[PDB]
Amino acid sequence: AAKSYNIPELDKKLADRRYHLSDTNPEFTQKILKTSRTIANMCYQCGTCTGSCPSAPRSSYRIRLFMRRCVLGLENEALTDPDLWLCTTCYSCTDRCPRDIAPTDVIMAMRNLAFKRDIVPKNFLQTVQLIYNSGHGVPNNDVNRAARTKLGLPADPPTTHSYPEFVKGIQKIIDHYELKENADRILKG
Amino acid sequence: AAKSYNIPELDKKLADRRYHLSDTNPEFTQKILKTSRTIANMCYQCGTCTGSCPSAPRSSYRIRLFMRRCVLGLENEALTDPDLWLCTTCYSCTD
Amino acid sequence: MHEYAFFLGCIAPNRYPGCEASAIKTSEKVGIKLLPLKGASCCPAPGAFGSIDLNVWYAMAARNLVLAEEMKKDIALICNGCYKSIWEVNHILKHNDELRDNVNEVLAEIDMQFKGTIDVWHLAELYYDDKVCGVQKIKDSVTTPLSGAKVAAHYGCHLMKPKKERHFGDTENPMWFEELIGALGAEPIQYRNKMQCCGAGGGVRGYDIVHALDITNEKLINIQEAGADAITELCPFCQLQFDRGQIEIKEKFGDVYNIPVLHYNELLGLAQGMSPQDLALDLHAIDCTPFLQKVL
Amino acid sequence: SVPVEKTAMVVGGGVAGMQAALDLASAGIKTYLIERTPTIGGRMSQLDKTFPTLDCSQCILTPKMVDVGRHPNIEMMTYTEVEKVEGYIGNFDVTLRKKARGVLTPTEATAKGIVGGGCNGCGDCSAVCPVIKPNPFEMGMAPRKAIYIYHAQVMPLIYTVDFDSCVKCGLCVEACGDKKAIDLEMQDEFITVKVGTAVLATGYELFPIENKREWGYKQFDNVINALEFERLICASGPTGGHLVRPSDGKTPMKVGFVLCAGSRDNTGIGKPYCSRFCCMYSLKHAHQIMEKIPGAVAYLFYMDIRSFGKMYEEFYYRIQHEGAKFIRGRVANVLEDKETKNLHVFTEDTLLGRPVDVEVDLLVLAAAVQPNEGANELRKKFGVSASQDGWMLEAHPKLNPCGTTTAGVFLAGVCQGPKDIPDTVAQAEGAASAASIPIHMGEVEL
Amino acid sequence: VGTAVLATGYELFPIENKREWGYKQFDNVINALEFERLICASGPTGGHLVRPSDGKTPMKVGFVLCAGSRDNTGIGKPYCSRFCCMYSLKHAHQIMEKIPGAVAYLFYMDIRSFGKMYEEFYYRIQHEGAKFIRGRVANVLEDKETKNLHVFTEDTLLGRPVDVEVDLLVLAAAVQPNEGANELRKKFGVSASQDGWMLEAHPKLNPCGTTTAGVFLAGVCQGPKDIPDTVAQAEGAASAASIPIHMGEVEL
Ligand SMILES: Cc1cc2nc3c(=O)[nH]c(=O)nc-3n(C[C@H](O)[C@H](O)[C@H](O)COP(=O)(O)OP(=O)(O)OC[C@H]3O[C@@H](n4cnc5c(N)ncnc54)[C@H](O)[C@@H]3O)c2cc1C
Ligand code: SF4
Ligand code: SF4
Ligand code: SF4
Ligand code: SF4
Ligand code: SF4
Ligand code: SF4
Ligand code: SF4
Ligand code: SF4
Repeated sequence: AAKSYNIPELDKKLADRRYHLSDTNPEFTQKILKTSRTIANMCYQCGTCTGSCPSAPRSSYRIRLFMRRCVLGLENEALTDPDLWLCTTCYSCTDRCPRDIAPTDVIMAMRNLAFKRDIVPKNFLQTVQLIYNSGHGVPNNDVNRAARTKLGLPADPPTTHSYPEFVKGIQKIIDHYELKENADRILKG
Repeated sequence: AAKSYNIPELDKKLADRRYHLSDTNPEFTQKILKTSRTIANMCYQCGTCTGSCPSAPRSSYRIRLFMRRCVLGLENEALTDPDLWLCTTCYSCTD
Repeated sequence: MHEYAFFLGCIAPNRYPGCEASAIKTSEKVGIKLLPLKGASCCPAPGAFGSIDLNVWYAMAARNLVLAEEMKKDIALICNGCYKSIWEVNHILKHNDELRDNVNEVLAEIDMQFKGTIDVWHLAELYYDDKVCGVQKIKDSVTTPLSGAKVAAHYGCHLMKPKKERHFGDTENPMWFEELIGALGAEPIQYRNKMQCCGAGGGVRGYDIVHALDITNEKLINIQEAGADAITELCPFCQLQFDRGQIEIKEKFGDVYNIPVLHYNELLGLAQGMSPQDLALDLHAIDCTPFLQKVL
Repeated sequence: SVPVEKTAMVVGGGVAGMQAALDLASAGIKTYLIERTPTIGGRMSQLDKTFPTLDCSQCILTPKMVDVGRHPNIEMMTYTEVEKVEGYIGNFDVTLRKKARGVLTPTEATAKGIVGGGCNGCGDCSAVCPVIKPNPFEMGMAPRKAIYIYHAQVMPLIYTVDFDSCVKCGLCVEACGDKKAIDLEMQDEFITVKVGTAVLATGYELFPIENKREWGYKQFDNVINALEFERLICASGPTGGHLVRPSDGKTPMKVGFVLCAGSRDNTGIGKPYCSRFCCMYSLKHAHQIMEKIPGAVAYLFYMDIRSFGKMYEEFYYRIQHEGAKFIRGRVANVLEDKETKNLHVFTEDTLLGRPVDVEVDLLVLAAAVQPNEGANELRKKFGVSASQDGWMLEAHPKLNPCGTTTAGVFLAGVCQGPKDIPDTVAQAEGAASAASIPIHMGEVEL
Repeated sequence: VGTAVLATGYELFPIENKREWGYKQFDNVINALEFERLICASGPTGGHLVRPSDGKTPMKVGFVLCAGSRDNTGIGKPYCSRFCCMYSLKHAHQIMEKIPGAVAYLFYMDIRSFGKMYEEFYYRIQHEGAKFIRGRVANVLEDKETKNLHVFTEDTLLGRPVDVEVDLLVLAAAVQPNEGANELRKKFGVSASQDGWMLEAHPKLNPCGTTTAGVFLAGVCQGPKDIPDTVAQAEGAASAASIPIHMGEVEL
């Protein structure tokens, strides 16, 4: 941690672990507050949120550390953390926090910011593809068409699948947020 | 962390991270006290020791975590930690 | 005689149609009229879609709401995740002015607007409530006693949590869904940490599947130790995770679970004399035959 | 401008009220000490020991209690309530409800006309009563008869009777014959007194922790609160001072302490303030379990250990030295095993940064404190405002912590806000001095 | 006289010891009383907190809590000073209000807001933007060019070492009895306590009295206290002293 050496293995092994005041950008923290709609800066690190988490006992995911990073404005540390997509959004932390914080909403805002930096698991992009094409993240197939026919049901449910005219409208919504273009250009090989 | 699976990659990836009271053996902690000749159980985790350490800024070594492990008697976690030989014994924390 | 638009999201019509059919028919024989929405789409799934962009989530859920709005009816649901999306966005847009304005100016591109005139209910909400069909009316509508079956209830997460955003009471030892199973004549059993997430939420079931299965296997261990003959759900996400996950836990790990899991509406159908055939039990990854032989 | 009656009233016979009454009487003012309960002792009479000196609570309090009873300048009206207050600082016409005691004191028996004294305190009546009710002093954990005393060391030992539970069989009447202390048909009495100043010392109760469902206080049988633990650990409690599990009576080897239970909470269920002494009696309880039960280990799930006062930090040092484990993490939730009703406490140890699941045989919640029931009605009777936290409001937050905006009324003790015993006694003495000023001058101007 | 009341108060512990905080050798390191005088409108400047090194307004102020307190090393004090957490919060609020854009960092180790309306004050201080790093300061260096202060400690929450840059550093030093107080309390036959404060007749049920008759204690000389607690103690001592005077006799 003496200085940069330009030897990547040594730069990784001797990374500076000290928090500096240049490591904080407020802009990150008020984007988080203006997107999550929660009083995130009011956390005083009681640890109830982590003690509630079903993901914490089996991984390195710690929601309290993410709250601390949000308070200290440590972008490039929260966003580029693979344990950001282990939150199931079970809302147990939000249900138990003594400060009326919704840490899972902070997680959602962080995930939004991470998507705006091309950091995103590929399942989300595939779901975007599916919803853009058909309006359904979990679409219908021939075998269930046969099953529904055997149930006395119509082959296609009363959805955008039966009525494709609505699908175009859905597409416009995605097209308004440039979401299709980003999903396409990130799904590239 | 549901239970043992006997798939080593999955046992490493789903290791139980929860401290249990079966994870503590006192025998370790009074061997530590009877060898180090110091009042180790009296730590209340102020973090001055880690803030003093020349090894902490450039590695994962945290002397305060080792003190916590000693207090909680977490052998097999302190002993089998590669950041146990990064201490230069500069005695700044003790100072 | 109360009538509701039936939102009918993705998994129930597209993998477990028996849930759809049982919902319509069972709600019909009790005093409720579930009738289709006009081209409803995926409610923007809160995990798999709300993680990458919240504004598209708002816009799509609002479009789903305003379909029923122009339909002049309020929505009934059978999915906890669909409940999260639809009900939460409906609640938010009725109070936040500027978010509603942004949603409306996005929706203006398809000539269709949000104003917030309807309400959203889970079909379980209606099945309990007293003005709508109560628990006694369901108990009366039961033809086959369906007794002699230890049933474990899984509440899910998006229906009742958080307390500060919901209205269902205590999210830590609820008993109401237990009363719903009890009305059918099946005895509900208690198992440790019964309020635990199934692990499929937030997109985790897609992102790192082994982590999600470990959360499901913990739940399944507890449920077997209780001695359950089946698991009951109010969420097709939880349905999918428990059934297919049992298939993938048998594969990935070496844990054998043959516990059938059913949405509550298949249990209502079985209690009300519906056959396994028109409930499409064969589309479940885990065979329901032991449970059916126990109850019939 | 206006004369002042040479009399004072102290409402609440707790340590604050007792100290205020003793101070006023020693100054020479005739004082009324009004107590809701049949005995004066208060909350300090329920404690076993006291932090940080570990002295026995009853032993220090017994001399002070004996003095109030003997003192000639104090009339100690126990088992009475304030019905109405009218007037101002000059003359306060206060009408009091003497609830139906059911048993006569020797003075009252003499006044009635019978030479037989009333209730020497023999206790023969309680030996024959067939009704068994919970005891509020032990608060639901020990049995008591319809005619009873709170405990042995009650200042007025007159054996009150609960007429709402008494079946009027008349067996205690025969048990007390030739003294005629028991009159089963007596009712409330309305008395009017004129006082110059009034001191309010209503005290506190426990916050209802049936809420906060994540800690199964009324759900799981081995989850108790702080005062239940004090009564269980005292040698005069429901058992012989042997801490036992309520579920099966076995001796616990392992108990957790959940600090800040319902405290510093902004969720609207608990309290947003600190109760100022939860940490210290939690430390005291840890010391007591470690001393009494050999090999038992205390776990304190804490957040900002607060040992701020004189000899408080050294008490913390001693407790840590004796082997108490300190996990810095607010308890997330509590489960129990159905077979053995052990309690799984789930939280994070934020230091060491790891999730934690701790087995305990017993779980003790350090609940927040609240104003007593009916304290708001009395506070309105005297025209006193409340604070933002719900406690009685003082005249000035800095330079007048005892006086109120209304003249002639002064506060003392936890009724003004949570405090330790020494702080409570200091406040009581200050309030007594402030009340004595107008009486000693004998005149105030308004 | 008939009775006596001792109210000798307190002074600041000499934080010139405990060398790792450069109180005397670094110019922009001050104590809490100096900070109060510097930020008061009646102080040496017009209430404008300025750096002693060059007179320029600071933008970054650190507060070292527990400075010389809860210390068992024999240099500081082993007790808590009771009010240093609260006036540190007050100082953080004052700097964040008077100087726009200034950030307060409080290096704390057990925030102690126990009194009435104290937790709400702590909530308000955090809401207004004060940063709380849970770690006792390890040491303090200073840059030779710009006399700014490098504060080295660990954020034990977040578990990482930290080096915070501050323009001003304020030490919340411990409190001790005033000089000459021990001689006075010996002159009245009052014994000291094991912390060095004046001893009480009974630690529980007589906080104002003393073993020697007719002598009563009031204020921080009995032990560190807030102003309201000090006033309550003083009024109690006044009442206890007035009782024998009012009666006119002491019964043997
Ligand atoms: C579990 C626990 C442990 C504690 N341990 C310690 C310890 O070790 N050391 C220590 O110093 N402090 C300790 N405390 C704090 C201590 O209990 C208080 O500081 C003290 O009880 C305050 O005295 P008080 O007279 O103001 O309160 P109280 O004793 O509650 O005084 C109120 C009295 O007035 C009566 N009263 C109330 N309302 C009315 C009314 N309307 N009309 C008539 N009478 C009324 C009540 O019946 C009661 O007798 C502990 C507190 C708790 C909860
Ligand atoms: S529960 Fe709330 S206050 Fe506690 S650490 Fe989590 S977010 Fe912070
Ligand atoms: S919402 Fe996410 S962070 Fe909160 S408890 Fe559930 S999984 Fe953990
Ligand atoms: S060992 Fe380290 S963390 Fe513990 S008290 Fe000493 S300096 Fe603080
Ligand atoms: S002796 Fe030096 S290197 Fe070792 S832990 Fe202490 S400060 Fe760090
Ligand atoms: S039996 Fe009579 S004398 Fe004895 S305690 Fe009861 S009332 Fe008093
Ligand atoms: S009359 Fe009442 S108090 Fe007396 S013995 Fe009968 S029940 Fe008990
Ligand atoms: S006194 Fe201690 S336990 Fe009680 S509320 Fe304050 S910090 Fe929490
Ligand atoms: S009052 Fe606060 S800063 Fe002062 S010694 Fe006590 S804990 Fe430390």
